[PDB]
Order: sequence, then structure tokens, then C-alpha cells
Amino acid sequence: RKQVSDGVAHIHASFNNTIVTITDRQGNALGWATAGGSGFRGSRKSTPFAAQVAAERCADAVKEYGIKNLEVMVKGPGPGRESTIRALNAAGFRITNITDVTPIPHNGCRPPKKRRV
RNA sequence: AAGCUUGAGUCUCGUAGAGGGGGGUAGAAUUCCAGGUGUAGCGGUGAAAUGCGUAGAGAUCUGGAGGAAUACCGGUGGCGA
Repeated sequence: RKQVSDGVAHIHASFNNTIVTITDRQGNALGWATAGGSGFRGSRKSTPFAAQVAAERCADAVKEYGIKNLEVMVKGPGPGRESTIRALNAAGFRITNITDVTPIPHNGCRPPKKRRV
């Protein structure tokens, strides 16, 4: 109801999907979008554009909270970790900080091995 | 039968290391329990379904624990048969 100018975004991009959540630095979420929830499937569900449209759908949030100043905390290897920021920083918001927060085992317990075809 | 020493070794004073054994306890990440903010998806893939989803998931912030495995330093750098 009142304009507070400030927020923080949490972005995760994988080889199958991309997630974009808008929060306040008090940890409190205000809205979220995904590349799967954008209506995308298969090898296309992770794409830079399926994530770009998810960022445009998320950039409609927080209008009544009047947020413009933005920090971004990024995760995952997926191509969606770039187009999402570019589009959100064009949709009225201004970036001040981008930091990678990918949680990593350093190092244990046995190396991953999956899907051989 | 008896000398000699080069063979082998030890001692004085020093050199180096993820060698082994006994007993402590600490740096994080899967994951799950519990609450705030929050909403309809998440997971897989050439596609998917079982499965997890309003019984409020995933995302975020926080509180917490068992147990396995221990980044950087770390290298033409080392130890053990």
C-alpha cells in the first residue's frame, strides 16, 4: 500500500527450467515466475526466451510496493541466469548488485554420475 | 690358526614427509522437522509418467539435527614394501 523503493530478487536457472522470485531483504517474497509455468516443455523449457517471458511476467509484480532499486542473487548453470536480469532491469527496475550464490559441496561425499544413453 | 679392511651398521650434531595406530572435535552441503513472507506449480526428457503439489509444494528468510564425505593451500610437491 506504501512505496518502499527497495527489493531483492532470487534467480535460479537449470538445464530444464528457470525460477525468478522477487523478495524484500527481510526475506519476504512478494511474487514469482518460472519458465515451465510460462507454458514450455522439453529442451525448450530451459531456454533464454522461456526465461525472458517469465521475467516479463514477474516484472508486473510489486507495483503497489513501488520497488525500483534491485539486488540479484543468482543460482544454477542454465542460460536463463542472464536474459531474466536484462529484461527485469529494462522493466522499470535498476540493478545495484549481482552476486552468484550457487550452493556447492566443497568437497564430498561421492561424485555424481547420471543418465547414459 | 691369526692379523687387515674397502663390505654392512651405529653413534655424536643435524634433515624432511597427506607412512601407521589410539583418543578428541569442526568446516560445510545433500536432506528433513518447524514458523514468517508468498502462490500454482515442481521434478524428467526426444517426449514423459509414476512421484511431490492448496493436505500451501517449489522459491525466500530463519531456527535445528543425524550421518557420510572433507574446497583453497596442492606443485616436475611428499610418505609407505
